[PDB]
Amino acid sequence: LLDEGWLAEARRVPSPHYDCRPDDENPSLLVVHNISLPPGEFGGPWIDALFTGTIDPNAHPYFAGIAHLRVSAHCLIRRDGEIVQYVPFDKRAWHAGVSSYQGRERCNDFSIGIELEGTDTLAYTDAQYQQLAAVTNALITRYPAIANNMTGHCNIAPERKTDPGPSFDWARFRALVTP
Repeated sequence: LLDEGWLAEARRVPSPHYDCRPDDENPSLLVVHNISLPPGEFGGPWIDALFTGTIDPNAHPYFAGIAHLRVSAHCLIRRDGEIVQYVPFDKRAWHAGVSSYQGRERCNDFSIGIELEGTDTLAYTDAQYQQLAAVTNALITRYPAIANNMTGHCNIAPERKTDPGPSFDWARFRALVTP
């Protein structure tokens, strides 16, 4: 629960993949993503590896093509609910790419990116909903603007991204937020 940009309860995997939010800006937007490495598979160390710039391109055919990436998110929430944090919330994680929200581009600058392990068409787990909510509630306490600004990657990069997809139950998530 927020200690110097770090979720107190999260497993910390500090990533070299971050820089500054221009103008010391407080984030105001929560972007929900999904991810699975390799695609459709859960449980590997590969998301940690990708988001820290250490992935083995030879470990899977799919990895060769993404080894060139320099990306990250603030948090990943695994299928069992485990929260792993890579980037302090005050800092700029590299998760949104080319994007626009309410006419403002470069969404990394002012957003917090949280990844749900999963896919567009498979239900996310009960733990995942409870934990995303706990994190979101923590964030809103620090950054009340986030209550008003919660979106999918597919919403700020339409026709580039589809996550977190139809499988993400906004109703369920909202019911758990700001209680």
